[PDB]
Amino acid sequence: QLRCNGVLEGIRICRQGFPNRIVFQEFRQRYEILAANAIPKGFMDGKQA
Amino acid sequence: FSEEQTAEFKEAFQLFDRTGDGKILYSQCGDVMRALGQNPTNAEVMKVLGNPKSDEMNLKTLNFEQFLPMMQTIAKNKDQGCFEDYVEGLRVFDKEGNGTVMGAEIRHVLVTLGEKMTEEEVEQLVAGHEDSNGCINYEELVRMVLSG
Amino acid sequence: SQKPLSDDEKFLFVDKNFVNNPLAQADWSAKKLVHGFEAASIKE
Repeated sequence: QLRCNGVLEGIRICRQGFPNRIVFQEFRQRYEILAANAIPKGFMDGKQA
Repeated sequence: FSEEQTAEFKEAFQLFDRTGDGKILYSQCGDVMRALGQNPTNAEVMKVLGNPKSDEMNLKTLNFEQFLPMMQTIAKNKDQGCFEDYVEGLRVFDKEGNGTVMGAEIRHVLVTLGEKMTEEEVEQLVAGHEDSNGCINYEELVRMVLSG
Repeated sequence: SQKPLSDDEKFLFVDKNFVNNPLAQADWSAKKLVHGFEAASIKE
């Protein structure tokens, strides 16, 4: 029914777009351990961290 | 691994001797190669020895001639993980990345990650390195366990 | 909304592991869990 509602397609379409969105501070938590190395999680710069 | 600290290695080797024959139990010679400037887990403490079984680990002692292979096989670690990786990984591990980890949760991931240490091991780790907060500061904790 | 306690929002609730913390190879594996679909951490 998702495909029947296009919602399988709507999900692919979120994927066809930006499906997920790792929040800045989510990115900082998630990726201080992952290659930040001067950027502890909860770092200061939303973008630059 | 040079044959000049062979003297130091024989020294600490006999330091944790119990049979008293120039021959030291493999878990014992393993804690030996630990306190010889290294920080290996009892798991690798055993395995580095040509993989002695728990019988060989604490019954068939180590002839120092094969402790020279063991000093080789322990000198691979010489220490443990990076303290910046320690801090970033115990920050990302900690649910907020504040700077410490619950003595609950730190003793947890010390008995619930990697080699499941005796809780006395994670305690003499955590206790004696605790901040009396219950969120035992893995920074002070890890580091004084690193030096000690 | 997210209310498992209210069947008025249980179907609206969001039942899932909420760790959202950088540790989920403590409730799961790097191996990728998963119609007839089998939640299969990619073992081989």
